[PDB]
Amino acid sequence: DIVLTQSPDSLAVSLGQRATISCRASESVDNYGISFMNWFQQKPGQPPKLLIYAASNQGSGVPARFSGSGSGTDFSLNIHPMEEDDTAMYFCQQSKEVPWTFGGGTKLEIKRADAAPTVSIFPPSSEQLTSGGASVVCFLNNFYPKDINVKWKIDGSERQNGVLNSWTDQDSKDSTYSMSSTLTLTKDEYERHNSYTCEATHKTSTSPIVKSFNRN
Amino acid sequence: DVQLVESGGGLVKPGGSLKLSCAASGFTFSSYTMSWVRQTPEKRLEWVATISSGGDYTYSPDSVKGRFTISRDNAKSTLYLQMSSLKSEDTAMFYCSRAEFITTATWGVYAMDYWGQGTSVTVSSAKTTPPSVYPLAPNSMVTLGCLVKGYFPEPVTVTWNSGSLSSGVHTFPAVLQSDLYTLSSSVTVPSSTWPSETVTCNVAHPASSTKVDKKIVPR
Ligand SMILES: [Mg+2]
Repeated sequence: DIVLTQSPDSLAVSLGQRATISCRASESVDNYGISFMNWFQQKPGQPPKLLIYAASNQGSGVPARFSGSGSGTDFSLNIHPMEEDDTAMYFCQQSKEVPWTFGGGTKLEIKRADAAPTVSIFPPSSEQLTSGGASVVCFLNNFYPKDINVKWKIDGSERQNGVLNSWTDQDSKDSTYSMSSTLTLTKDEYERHNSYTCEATHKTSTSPIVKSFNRN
Repeated sequence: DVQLVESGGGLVKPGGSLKLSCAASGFTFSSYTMSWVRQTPEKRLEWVATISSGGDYTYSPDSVKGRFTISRDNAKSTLYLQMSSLKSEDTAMFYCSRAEFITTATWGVYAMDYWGQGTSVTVSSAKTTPPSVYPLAPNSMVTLGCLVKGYFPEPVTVTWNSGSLSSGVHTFPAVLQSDLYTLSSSVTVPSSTWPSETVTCNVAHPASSTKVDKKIVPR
């Protein structure tokens, strides 16, 4: 198989700056001038769109800010200047040999100024406690960049088992991220401890943001 | 315009069978090579199968050979993918696409230029289960939320005040644990509007015929 390796896996580019995506093939995908390298753009909830065909030819309705280049085993996709609706997944693809293959994909996002999270904590609802369960929820909303660290503490001791995290996609309006952290316990273990704490460490500060509540 | 409309996806048990269809319109279907391409839950694209215009020649990778069969009914302008011996890893969004000859500088190439909206295929042994909906109650703004726990399969839909609250809403992607999904949704409203006025989380889970309205009350 002709294996396509894209670089990087994800990329954050400021509006007006250059986005460059690389694709390397384990074998040549060109035959006598003709290039069998294609690029596809895909946005969430939408099918892939043919963006570049034959290495350097513009797809239908593709603006001049997109350009493809390369030959043989090394190809590149350039977007400049970056605009807000260019955020998408980008894939290289070859049709020279069966099986047809795709690159692993590159997630292009918008780079904006760093922003600290807005953190909220919520105790288990009375309805869930009646069912026998106990979930504690922590929202970390509207921060940038995406990676963030959440530490749960029960009576001051860190709790890692039973924690599930989920990041939203980048917001199409302010380019921030949000994340939920959910700690699920049994009702018995929940009622055996007093203080519950979600601690958020984000590169905006070395001091963590701490939200807490007593089960009281 | 060229149009491709997929159908036939759904929830299937492992080892089961499922046939996808793709209805073409707006072009001479019998003149074109057609293909199926899938997108995994990890959002990666993978080629599935390709068939010549007359149906005489089919192509597929080793991962689907012997299990998936591509075919076409040119009289009905329809492309098919018959799947059998389905596995959990086959779960993906399946797209039909047309291969068209597009001119280049010196000659031309065949590229997949038109795609359908896709049809979702989920292979799982998990039982269909309605969600439990729990309220999440706590300056100028206040953040409320909704915990949607223990449902299968995807998707659920969450709105706030029947859609009257659209901005300041974060609905987080569901996470699978023990063959059950869980998600949360947060909403930020002016403190002057809650709890003086009602805020309600509306959850719909069509697979279990579920519509739930959970009012957020203090404490
Ligand atoms: Mg980013």
